[PDB]
Amino acid sequence: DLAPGIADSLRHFKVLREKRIPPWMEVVLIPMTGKPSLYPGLFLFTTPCRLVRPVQNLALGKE
Amino acid sequence: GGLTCASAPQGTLRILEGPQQSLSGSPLQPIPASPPPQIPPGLRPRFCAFG
Repeated sequence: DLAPGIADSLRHFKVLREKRIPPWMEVVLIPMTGKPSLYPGLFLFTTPCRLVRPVQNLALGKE
Repeated sequence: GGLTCASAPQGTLRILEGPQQSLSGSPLQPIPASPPPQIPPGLRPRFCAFG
């Protein structure tokens, strides 16, 4: 019950360039249900070879 | 005079620091939507027949 808020807080840091979260960290939160969905858990990638793309973040308008 | 095991703790507290959510405004774009291509005013014909 803290994973959603943590993911949203981390996404707000990267967007507003707060803390030291790299502007390009991927905060992923693969939810867990009872179904055979992808393995659950909060990943956070910041490695130097991933592909990224810009999108206008609504609720903040901060790209 | 040594250290002995004491009573088991009755509870646990886990502290974390968390900020809150703002209002949903959802300001999608500076100049938004795909603005349509359109007619230059008046224009005028730039060609005539012979005669």
